[PDB]
Amino acid sequence: ASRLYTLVLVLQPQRVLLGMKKRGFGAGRWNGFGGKVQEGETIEDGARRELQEESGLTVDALHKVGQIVFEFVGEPELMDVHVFCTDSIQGTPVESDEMRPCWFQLDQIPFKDMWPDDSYWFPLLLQKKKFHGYFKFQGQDTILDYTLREVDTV
Ligand SMILES: CNc1cc(N2CCN(C3COC3)CC2)nc(N)n1
Repeated sequence: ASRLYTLVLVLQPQRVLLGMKKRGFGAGRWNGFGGKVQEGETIEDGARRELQEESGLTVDALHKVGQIVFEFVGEPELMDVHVFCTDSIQGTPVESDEMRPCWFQLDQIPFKDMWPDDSYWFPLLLQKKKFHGYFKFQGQDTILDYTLREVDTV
């Protein structure tokens, strides 16, 4: 049993957009934009919805780039995160109640202030490789097990 989540990375030739999560799960960490997928919407619809809610941005096309499954010790539901990237965005990002957006140069990604798993799979995203990952967490800071592979179909 798993629950569906989205994650959107706006990746342009020299920069990537991240948001500082201001409240809730993962507050205090930079991340892409996203959240739970709702009943009645497709995964990609939910990714666009969360991007708009969290940054005001809309997008022409979202591309599937990864899937990451998370186990949190003691939590019954696996988190199934579908990761999307886009290069063309519509609008200028603006702060929301959940997210403070900032562009980062591709050699200045703030890994120490991101989810620890990003350090493993974010390079593959920047290298335009598609990937499947699995990370088992104890709490929010400690990776106990993980797998990571490149795939041809996300
Ligand atoms: C547990 N490791 C994670 C999890 C994660 N997501 C889970 C939570 N999710 C939504 C819950 O509100 C945002 C955002 C993506 N993103 C990243 N980069 N790493």
